Amino acid sequence: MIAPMEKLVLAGPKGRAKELLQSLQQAGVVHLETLRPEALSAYQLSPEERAELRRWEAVSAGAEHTLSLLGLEAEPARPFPEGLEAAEKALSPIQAHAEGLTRQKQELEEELALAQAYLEPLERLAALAHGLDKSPFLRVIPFLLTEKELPLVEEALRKALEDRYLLAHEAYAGGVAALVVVHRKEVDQAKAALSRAGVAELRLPGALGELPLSEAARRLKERAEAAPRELSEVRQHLAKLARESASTLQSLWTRAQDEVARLKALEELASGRFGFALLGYVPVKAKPKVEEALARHKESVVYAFEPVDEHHEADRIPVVLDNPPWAKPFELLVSFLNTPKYGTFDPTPVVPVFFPFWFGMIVGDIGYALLFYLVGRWLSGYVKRNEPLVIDLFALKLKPQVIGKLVHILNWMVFWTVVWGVIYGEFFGTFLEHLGVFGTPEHPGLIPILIHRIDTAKTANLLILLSVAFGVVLVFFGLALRAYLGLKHRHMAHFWEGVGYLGGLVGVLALAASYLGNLQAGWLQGLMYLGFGVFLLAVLMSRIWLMIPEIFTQAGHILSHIRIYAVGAAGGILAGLLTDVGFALAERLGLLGVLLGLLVAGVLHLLILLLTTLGHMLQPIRLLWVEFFTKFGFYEENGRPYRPFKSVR
Amino acid sequence: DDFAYLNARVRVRRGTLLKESFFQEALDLSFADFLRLLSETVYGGELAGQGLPDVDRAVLRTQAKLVGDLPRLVTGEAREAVRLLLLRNDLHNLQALLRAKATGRPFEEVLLLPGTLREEVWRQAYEAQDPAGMAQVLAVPGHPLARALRAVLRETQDLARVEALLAKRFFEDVAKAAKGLDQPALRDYLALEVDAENLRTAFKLQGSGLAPDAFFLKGGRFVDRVRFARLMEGDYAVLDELSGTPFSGLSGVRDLKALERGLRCVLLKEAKKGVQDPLGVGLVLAYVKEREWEAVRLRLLARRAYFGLPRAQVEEEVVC
Amino acid sequence: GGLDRGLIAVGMGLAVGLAALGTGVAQARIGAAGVGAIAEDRSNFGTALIFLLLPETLVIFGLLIAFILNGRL
Amino acid sequence: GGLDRGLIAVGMGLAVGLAALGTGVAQARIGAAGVGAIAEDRSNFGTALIFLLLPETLVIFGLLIAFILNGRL
Amino acid sequence: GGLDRGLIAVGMGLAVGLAALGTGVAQARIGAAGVGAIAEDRSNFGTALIFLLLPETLVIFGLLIAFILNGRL
Amino acid sequence: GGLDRGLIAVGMGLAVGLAALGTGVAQARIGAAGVGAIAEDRSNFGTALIFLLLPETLVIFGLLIAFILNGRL
Amino acid sequence: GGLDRGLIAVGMGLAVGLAALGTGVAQARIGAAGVGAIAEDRSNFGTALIFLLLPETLVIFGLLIAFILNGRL
Amino acid sequence: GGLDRGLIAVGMGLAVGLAALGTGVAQARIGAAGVGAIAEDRSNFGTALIFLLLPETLVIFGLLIAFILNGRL
Amino acid sequence: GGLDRGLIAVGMGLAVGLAALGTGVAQARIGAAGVGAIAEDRSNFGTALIFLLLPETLVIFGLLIAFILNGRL
Amino acid sequence: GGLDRGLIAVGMGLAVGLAALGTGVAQARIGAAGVGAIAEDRSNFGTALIFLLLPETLVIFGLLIAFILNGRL
Amino acid sequence: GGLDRGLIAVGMGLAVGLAALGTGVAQARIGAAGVGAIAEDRSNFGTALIFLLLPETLVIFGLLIAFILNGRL
Amino acid sequence: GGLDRGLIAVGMGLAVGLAALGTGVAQARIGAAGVGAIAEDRSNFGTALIFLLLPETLVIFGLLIAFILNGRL
Amino acid sequence: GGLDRGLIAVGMGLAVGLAALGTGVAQARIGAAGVGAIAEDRSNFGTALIFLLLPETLVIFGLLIAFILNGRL
Amino acid sequence: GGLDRGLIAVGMGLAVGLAALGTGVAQARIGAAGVGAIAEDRSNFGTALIFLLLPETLVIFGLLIAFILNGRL
Repeated sequence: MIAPMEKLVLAGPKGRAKELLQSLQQAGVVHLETLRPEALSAYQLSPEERAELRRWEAVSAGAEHTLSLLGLEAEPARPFPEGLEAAEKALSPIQAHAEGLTRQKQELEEELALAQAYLEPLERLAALAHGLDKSPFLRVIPFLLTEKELPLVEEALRKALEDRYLLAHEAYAGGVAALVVVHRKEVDQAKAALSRAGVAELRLPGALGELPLSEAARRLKERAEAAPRELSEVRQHLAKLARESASTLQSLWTRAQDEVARLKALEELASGRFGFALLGYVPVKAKPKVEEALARHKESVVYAFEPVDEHHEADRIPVVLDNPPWAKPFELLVSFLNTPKYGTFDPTPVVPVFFPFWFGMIVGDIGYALLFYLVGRWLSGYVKRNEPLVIDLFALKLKPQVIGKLVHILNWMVFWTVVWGVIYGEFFGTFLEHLGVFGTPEHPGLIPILIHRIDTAKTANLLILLSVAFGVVLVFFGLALRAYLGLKHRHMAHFWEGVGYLGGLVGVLALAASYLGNLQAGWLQGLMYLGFGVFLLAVLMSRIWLMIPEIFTQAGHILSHIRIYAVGAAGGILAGLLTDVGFALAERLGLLGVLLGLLVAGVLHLLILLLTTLGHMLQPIRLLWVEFFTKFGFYEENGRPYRPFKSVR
Repeated sequence: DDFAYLNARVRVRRGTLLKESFFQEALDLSFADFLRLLSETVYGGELAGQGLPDVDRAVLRTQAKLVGDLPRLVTGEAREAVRLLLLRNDLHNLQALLRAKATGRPFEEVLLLPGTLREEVWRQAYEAQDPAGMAQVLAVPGHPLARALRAVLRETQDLARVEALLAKRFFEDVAKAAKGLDQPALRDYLALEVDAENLRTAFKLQGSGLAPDAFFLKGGRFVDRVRFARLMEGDYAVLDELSGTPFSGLSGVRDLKALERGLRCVLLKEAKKGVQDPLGVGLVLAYVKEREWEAVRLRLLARRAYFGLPRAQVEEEVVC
Repeated sequence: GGLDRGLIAVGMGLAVGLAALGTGVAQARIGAAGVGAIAEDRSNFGTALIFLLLPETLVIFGLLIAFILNGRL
Repeated sequence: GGLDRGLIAVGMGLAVGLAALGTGVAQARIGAAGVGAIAEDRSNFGTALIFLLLPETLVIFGLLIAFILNGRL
Repeated sequence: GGLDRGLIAVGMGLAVGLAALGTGVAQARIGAAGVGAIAEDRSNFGTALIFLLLPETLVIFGLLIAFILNGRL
Repeated sequence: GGLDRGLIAVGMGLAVGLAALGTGVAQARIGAAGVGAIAEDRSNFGTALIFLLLPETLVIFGLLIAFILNGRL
Repeated sequence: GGLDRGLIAVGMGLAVGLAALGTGVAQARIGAAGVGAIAEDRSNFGTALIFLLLPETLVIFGLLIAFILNGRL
Repeated sequence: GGLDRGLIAVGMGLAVGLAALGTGVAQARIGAAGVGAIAEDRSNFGTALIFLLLPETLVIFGLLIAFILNGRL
Repeated sequence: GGLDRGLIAVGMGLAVGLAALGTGVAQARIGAAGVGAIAEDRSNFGTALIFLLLPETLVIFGLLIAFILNGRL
Repeated sequence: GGLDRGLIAVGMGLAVGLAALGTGVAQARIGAAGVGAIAEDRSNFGTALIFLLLPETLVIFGLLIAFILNGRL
Repeated sequence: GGLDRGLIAVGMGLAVGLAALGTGVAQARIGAAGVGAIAEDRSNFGTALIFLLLPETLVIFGLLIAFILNGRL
Repeated sequence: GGLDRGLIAVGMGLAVGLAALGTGVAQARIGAAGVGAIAEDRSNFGTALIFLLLPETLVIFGLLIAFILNGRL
Repeated sequence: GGLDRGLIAVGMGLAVGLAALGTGVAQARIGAAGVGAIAEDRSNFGTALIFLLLPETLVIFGLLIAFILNGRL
Repeated sequence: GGLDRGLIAVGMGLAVGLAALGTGVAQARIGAAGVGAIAEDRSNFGTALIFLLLPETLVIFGLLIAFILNGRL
């Protein structure tokens, strides 16, 4: 349940408080309140403190950036045990080396890309420009164009002086190797005209379009030749540097983040002349974790562990789940919705009780359960190796903690999902249709397939009755808890609404079980009249004009529990039919392609399992989180998370 | 998400408009006459005092009140379509914040023009320690600004390269998004806007030697890469070649001012042709564009009447 | 009387009902647009009503067919 | 036989149901527009009511045909 | 007689009803656009009415087949 | 007898169902506009509610006809 | 005849009705777009009518089948 | 018996099903608008449900007709 | 047979009518897009009709099947 | 046996199916809106699910009527 | 003879008609997209025609089934 | 014997089919919005699937009644 | 050899027809999006083809069931 | 077989066809969004398929019910 907590009040010398905060941060939990409006100073940081914060922030930023450049991860590690100056003097060389290596790698890679971008055009241009690279009147101009539509530019060329500067594709089969060489700027005017008529200029960026043709091509080829070795050396040096500096960089990152957190926290204190004070909240069970640290304060600070506020106007009080080991691994399935207000109930324990049993009722195939056990074996082995489950396809980053929690949940599910299966036959699908170890009065076996689910006409009434019964239980418990919480928080309107809802539902259920069910309503007429009267009395005495439509909606939420029976029956019937067809095809037909029949049955069962397990798992939790939690409040008021103070890594 | 619900309200609001007589009668009045007439009109609801700053602030506030309510009061695909009408102010505010962060100026100096996002989001985005964090703070479910910021974020950090690629990618992404929904008029207006923006950018970068392909935008239909290269490289007859396209009157013009006036007239006409879909987005487009033109003309006439410019220099700006 | 009369009644009902559904389908969009225009200016109601009252032809013709069937049955 | 009045009933049922569907199909748009206009200016409600009350003239005919068919039952 | 007359009547009613539904569906959007145009410019009164009254041919054809069948029965 | 009651029951059921469908079709758009206007400003709640309730007169008319037929049963 | 005649009439009514619905479904959108274009530029009226009257071929193709079936009476 | 039972069953089933479809059709739009408004501001969750629940009367009436039919059966 | 002819009539009518509805559904959107492009540039009026008459093979096949059936009568 | 049970089974199937389609139509739009709001802010999943799973009451009531019919048969 | 021939005919008719409606429904949107893309860039007609002529497999399969039924007849 | 088995088969088919159509109708829009959001950010791949597999309850809640009838046959 | 040989045909026809209608309703949006993307870039034609020709699985399954029933006949 | 062997086929067809229609209506919008996103980035093909191919469950269930009925008759 939502853990009880108390406001720790503490105060001391304005100088000793800078180390008291360090001790508390290196200690356990405390959610620090803002504390500033206390008829006292807002404890604003000193100018040298502000400068210290900036230096540490720079250290953190540089460490993160250098780690990213080296490719290493940002995960914490052992702290950096150095001052600000030492940390800066350690981070500077690595940052410098990484910057230089990155610049060198970018230069080498860009040079390689540029050289390979125009290799064949450069070869063709070197071929054509064998005698007009440097000319007095005018120089040859290259033209890298598309396929040999060169007549398009030759139109404007012939409109100009065709008596010189003939252009055609000679090499570079990737395109037309165009270029023109002529005296005077008549070639330039022809180049403009050919651009108008369709032509492009081969002025590649850099030395390619800015140096003499042959020498530039030779330099480009030399750069393309030498770039491999430089790139390899740069990559090797960068990788080695990263491998050497990763641990130090992580230590620096942890130290910097811790120090910056401590400073920004120091900005939250209350203050006065020679004094500092705090007013954070800590869980009542966690008291010795703070006390065994804040006992050794320099002045032996006040450390007044004062009470919680009551439920009276304490919505700012932090909340944490505080559940026993049985229920905690299942808290993942319930944390994703709104947090509790403060004094309102925690639904965490209900789920481990009521979800796996419902799931086992939903799925009963012994073979499917064995398959689930094997999958759990794989996942648990992977978690045991501590290697996180990375599945990039669906963006899965399951850390080992989540893997372990899910493994525990799956084991507790498989227990009931096999027990209820063996309590209803349907082993490995419909294996009794080939060998009836489970059996029934149509063909008796080694053991009774009690409450057979395949035979719809027999057990349907029983299963539907059981489903609606469990639903009535859950909805009644939810309404009761709402009534109790409305009484405790002294919400008379809430208590009246809850009582009226329960009474009206009882009255409707009584009238229903009389009319729509069996006869002999002698012991039920009084209950029905009482329920209707209670509903009317509560509505009148609460004046909320609560919708009898809302009562009907609650009735629907009660009736919705039949979904368990429905889904279970559909899954069982489909699996049984598939297994029967497979057994028939394999043994009853041919009897030599038994391998083919078994393979077909296995493939069909596997496909059905893969396409239906998601809904099978989702339906129980849907019922829980849509009906019970909605009834018990638990989707309003939103709460306040219990953020502790610091202690990273 | 019912266009009829929005369109009836927009019809009432467009019925609350200032006639061409207001623009013609103020066209020969002093700043005090423009103030008194403005105060008597609905545009003078929030007109506080006197002076060009007061006129400008009042125009901004009235326009925000009566045109900034469009993305709210409508949801679903109706919202997803009407949101790609009023996005230029958001683009400008994000660009201004990016430039201020890049240079180093305080986040309390920018103007923070009223747009489609949240003002608190704009303020908090400046304090983001990474451009990715700024994008996330500015991220919305389906904002083209957020999508384009993510796209440009795959190119560079907070630099001029990111600043330019962001504008180019936002224009292209708005074009694509408008093409990705089945609204007859929105696709046409967005395509005409893309073509006009490409032509105006080509004219602005005239003689700069920049690569026409690299400066080009895609999405329009009244221009091509060849025409972009021609116009950028100085062939001021390319604008004479684009005849037949909706932007055909811009043949023989070679000045930036004339080109801007022509493109404004063409786009205003195309947006005023959207009044033919009374139960579509077209009436919304007509109301928005007419409101913007009214604001521009009002501000120009009020500045002329305030700073004492001559009549002949402003009358040519109320042509459309 | 008889199955003949019963089937005739079913037919008459189907005709009148389908005609009314068609007239309604038209009047929906026509009324929405006319409401918008009259909101923009009340001066155009002489066109809005004069355009929304036209689709009564569908239901009137359906009523004619139904009354003819009633007479014959 | 008894199929006479049985089918005569389904006829009036189809008539009334289809007329109500049509009036509802009109009243959706012709009322959403009126709600918008009333929100923009409360003085638009007066015309909005006359706009949303006209589409009753189809259900007010389907009822008449159903009444006649019931009368002949 | 009996089933013959009843089924003929049902056929006639269905034919007329479905034709009227088609006419109404077309007239909806056509009249919406016309109401818009006539609000934009008073000179569109002729063109809008001429475009909207055109799809009544569906109703004419449906009622013609209905009258022929009624004469047959 | 045989069909003489069952077909009347079917007629009543179809009538109620189609009239409820019509009233829901109306209520969808008229409810959406009401919710939007109220969320924008809480001053239009009364007019928004009256514009929601009026088209329920379609389902009120439809259930009267079904009751009349059932009483005839 | 008595048995085949009614089913023939039902088939004819179904054919005519479905073809009229198809023609209305086509003529709604094409007629709306045409009104819009003609309002934008009065030099497209010919292209509007030469598009709008095109799918009226569907109702003629259906009414031919109806006439053939009625001839087989 | 015989048909007199099955026809009443079909009538009841059709009535309940069509009322459910009507309620669903209205609830889609009303609930979408309410979800949008509540996500805009959490102070509208009153007038969200206080209007999203009103269309349930259109299913209550259908359930009442179903109960009356089951009583007479 | 007495009923074979009538059921053949119903089958032929259903085939022709459903084909006419399918062709009408395609030709609505295709013609709308076409009557846009040919208003934006009159050179598009060659591609528009060449796309708008393309789908009528559906109605052609439907009439072929219906003619085969009505021949086998 | 025979029709006496078949025409109850058909009614139960119709009730269940129509309720299911009604719930699906009600849930599509609300589900889309909820997905949008949850994507915008992951703190609205509570209201999103509460509004999305509400219309299952329709399918619940339909299944109740189906089970009552199956009991009556 | 008997009614087997007529029932087989109705089955073939429904098969061809429903497949035709499916092909038309696909072709509407596919053709609108094609008539946009080719009008924007006339080079893409060679692909737009393919993507608007692919939905003919529906009618091909429907006619195959109808031909099998006719051959059985 | 009798038509009991056939009518039970028809009821089962109608229930399963209508439930499948409803589940598809909801899953369409839900999955579209989910695909869009997951494309925008590949971290909502959980919430998208969670809110998309929820509507599949209608298919199972129909197949239940279908299997009950199959047992009773 | 009674009506069974005909009801089998009606079932086969309905199966193939509705399967084709579903495949068409899918291919509409799938192919419109595919055409848009291929017009944006001619490279994506392979993905467009895969997405547009995937939903033929439903039609193939429908033809499989129809052939099973026909071969049983 | 008599009426049983006949109407069992009608049930099987009405199941498979309606399931196919549901699967198509579900897969349409999802496939459109998937094609759009895959065009936006040529890496999300897996995440697009993992939501386009999920709604095949409805068609699989339809085929299951159909095969069960075929085995039972």
